[PDB]
Amino acid sequence: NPLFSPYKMGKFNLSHRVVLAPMTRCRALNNIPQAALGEYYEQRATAGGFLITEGTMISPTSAGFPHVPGIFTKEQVREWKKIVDVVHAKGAVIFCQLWHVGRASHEVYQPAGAAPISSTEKPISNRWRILMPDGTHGIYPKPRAIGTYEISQVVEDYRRSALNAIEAGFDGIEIHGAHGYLIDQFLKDGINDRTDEYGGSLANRCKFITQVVQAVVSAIGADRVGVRVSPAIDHLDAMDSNPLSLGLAVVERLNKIQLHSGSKLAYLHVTQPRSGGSEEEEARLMRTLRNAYQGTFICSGGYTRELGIEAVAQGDADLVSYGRLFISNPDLVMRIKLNAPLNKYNRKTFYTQDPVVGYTDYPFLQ
Ligand SMILES: NC(=O)C1=CN([C@@H]2O[C@H](COP(=O)(O)OP(=O)(O)OC[C@H]3O[C@@H](n4cnc5c(N)ncnc54)[C@H](OP(=O)(O)O)[C@@H]3O)[C@@H](O)[C@H]2O)CCC1
Ligand SMILES: Cc1cc2nc3c(=O)[nH]c(=O)nc-3n(C[C@H](O)[C@H](O)[C@H](O)COP(=O)(O)O)c2cc1C
Repeated sequence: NPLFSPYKMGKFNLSHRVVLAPMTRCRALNNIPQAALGEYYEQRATAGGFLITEGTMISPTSAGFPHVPGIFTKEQVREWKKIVDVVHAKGAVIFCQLWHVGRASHEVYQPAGAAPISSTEKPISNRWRILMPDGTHGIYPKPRAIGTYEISQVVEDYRRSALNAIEAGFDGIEIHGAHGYLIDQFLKDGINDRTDEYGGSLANRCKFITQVVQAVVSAIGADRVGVRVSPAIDHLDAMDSNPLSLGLAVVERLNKIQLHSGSKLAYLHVTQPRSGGSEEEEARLMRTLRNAYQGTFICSGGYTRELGIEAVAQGDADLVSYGRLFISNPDLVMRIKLNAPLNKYNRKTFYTQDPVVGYTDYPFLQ
């Protein structure tokens, strides 16, 4: 089983290649990590396994989901530390995902009901609705297009949050630049139409992610920094006219940062759209991005035991991250090793607030 051969990612020697994909679950009430998160991440931690936490706020204006944890207050750091200590006690590596939703928010998630921020003033289309704290679905409001001073301050929020994550004991951080959130709202030409230096050309639309990655690398080092993108995913109207060229342009900048900083990033994390008879074309795009990047490649999206085994066997990726199957299988790593049948997941309790129901009450193997 190639999924259980050792792999060295950064300065961390991993015992296997099954990775916990970052997953918002909305159990961190009042944006403070709760003890339920400690139990939840401990259930899934293994000796030498790599975990990525749910998306974590970098500022009071970065949230777009109810009760998502933060890492911008000292109170959040101290609560985050107890969860990291329990995960490390099992011998696992854990990264905190820094997540700014940009325009994918609502006045109920913003201080003083202010408009969310983005690269443009174009709102998300009415085909998509935002989950509200009461379980209903609302309309995405018109975002506010930030200037370059505010851009450098958001970059400052990323750098400040990365240090807070290291202060809490995290092994590193992942930059969430996918799924149509803030960083993706600058990358994709379907959204970014600015006439300044952050929009227009392909290189200009890559400036924001470059400066964010440059800031966290300068603060904590490239070996503790991962980057997640999804150029081929149109989630929340995140459509680019050339997903391959966008991904390649992003990869070339990650390489350039590695050459300049003299160290390699932790990894490149890419999620594919899946979704038919287009499996060969979607696999070619992911392999093209992998072959272009000098470093570790993590593939994500609709992966199974057999699909993940083949991903490492043919060299399409070095690590494979699992999302929904890890929700319903806390011992998913052990189940993949023994080829034991997996349990189904309940979508209704993905985003609920109960600290046990649909969160930590999925049984292990008997
Ligand atoms: N912070 C983030 O980065 C976020 C990432 N997210 C991604 O944005 C999208 C929004 O997801 P969602 O929670 O609003 O529901 P979604 O995954 O899009 O699909 C809803 C329904 O379509 C079903 N569906 C049938 N095909 C499929 C198929 N290829 N794939 C994802 N579902 C499928 C799917 O079946 P499953 O429950 O997954 O078995 C479900 O019934 C997803 O791609 C998700 O990966 C979740 C929200 C947080
Ligand atoms: C409920 C839910 C929450 C998610 N939250 C995040 C998130 O916070 N950050 C992120 O980068 N991806 C998030 N994702 C996407 C997954 O990390 C990953 O891209 C995808 O689920 C992998 O596909 P799979 O579930 O079929 O393995 C989420 C997915 C789901 C279903």
